[PDB]
Amino acid sequence: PQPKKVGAIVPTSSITAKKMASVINPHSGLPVLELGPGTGVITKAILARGIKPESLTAIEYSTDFYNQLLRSYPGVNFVNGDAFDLDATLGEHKGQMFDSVISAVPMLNFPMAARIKLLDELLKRVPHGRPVVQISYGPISPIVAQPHLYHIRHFDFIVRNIPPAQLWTYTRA
Ligand SMILES: Nc1ncnc2c1ncn2[C@@H]1O[C@H](CSCC[C@H](N)C(=O)O)[C@@H](O)[C@H]1O
Repeated sequence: PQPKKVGAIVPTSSITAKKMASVINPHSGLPVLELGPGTGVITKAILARGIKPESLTAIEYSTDFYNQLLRSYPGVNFVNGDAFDLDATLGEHKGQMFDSVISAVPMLNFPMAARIKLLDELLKRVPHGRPVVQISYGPISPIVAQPHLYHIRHFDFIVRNIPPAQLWTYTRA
C-alpha cells in the first residue's frame, strides 16, 4: 500500500540532533551558527550543551517558523532570511568567528554550485580547522569534493531517523 509522509518532511529525531550538536565546544568562548532551525529540535540540543542563548545565531527563511521560534526560545538570536546570503543575514564579514556551524538547510533544493560557494563562505567565519556539520539523506555527500577548498569526512549514520540520516563534516583545507 501507499506510504504517507514520503521523503524528509517530519522533524529530525532527538538522537540525530544531539549528535550534530556534539561537535560544539561550549568552552571556546565563541558563538554557534545554526542554519534552518525549523521547529527548533536542533536548537534545543545546541542549548543543552550549555551555550548561552544570546550566543546562538540561527538563520530561518520561513517567517512563520521564525515568529514561533522567537516565542519558544527566548534570548536566541534568530534571523529571518536566506542562509545563502550571509552578507544580508550576518553582515559583511569583519572578524566575527563562530565555534562551529550546524546546518539542516535542504542542500538538494539548491544547485551544487550554490552549495559549494556557501560552504566556502561559511568556512571563512570559523577558525581554521573547525567544522560545518550537515544532515542529508542520500548515499553520498550533498556537497561534492573540492580538495583544494575543504576536506569531507563522514561523521555518523542514524538509522532511527525518518528517513535514515547521514551526517557529514567539512573543514578548511
Ligand atoms: N536558504 C535557507 N535559509 C534559511 N533557512 C532555510 C533555507 N532553506 C530552507 N530553510 C529552512 O530550513 C529548514 C529545513 S528542514 C529542518 C528543520 C529542523 N532543523 C529539523 O532538523 O527538523 C526549514 O525550516 C526551512 O524553512
